[PDB]
Amino acid sequence: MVLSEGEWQLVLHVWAKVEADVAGHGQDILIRLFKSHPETLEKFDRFKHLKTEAEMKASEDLKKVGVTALTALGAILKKKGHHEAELKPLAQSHATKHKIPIKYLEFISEAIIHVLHSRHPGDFGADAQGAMNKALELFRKDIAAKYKELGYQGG
Ligand code: HEM
Repeated sequence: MVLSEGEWQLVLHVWAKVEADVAGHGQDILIRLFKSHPETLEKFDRFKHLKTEAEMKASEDLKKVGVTALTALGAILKKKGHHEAELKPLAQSHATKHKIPIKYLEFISEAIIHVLHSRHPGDFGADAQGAMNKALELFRKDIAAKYKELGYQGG
């Protein structure tokens, strides 16, 4: 739903490339996020002593956090918009425990697009980038609605 079937197919085609190395994609996305938007690192209490890129890549904790997150995103993308049951818990934790504003979900979406293009340019051209942006926009719109239902504006 929402995106066309062709758009979902582009999203899931590049996602299959992510699934060849979920850990490495997760590390690179977090490192890109922290470099581009340094305020985001303050949300990760156990990462503040990781001062260099190589320390971040060596951290098993960071790698596991990234795989957990990308696993949840991949499960959501595979629902092709039919994701209320998957978004509800994610909104509860990110609104009420981790305290993540919707803007930070924009920042990580930028980092996702950047890493996917860096690693898979032949499988992530303009049409696929547009499809993935629409899929992440839908994710962000729906999770922002769930934030409000819980009493959080996410601003
Ligand atoms: C695509 C967007 C995201 C997805 C799919 C995602 C998914 C997840 C999942 C599945 C977890 C583990 C369970 C939980 O506590 O909810 C998690 C934990 C966490 N997320 Fe996210 N997340 C996203 C974006 C973000 C962003 C942008 C930030 C901060 C800037 C963030 C901060 C955290 C933190 C601090 C934790 C706790 C990690 C731990 O202590 O192990 N998340 N995330």
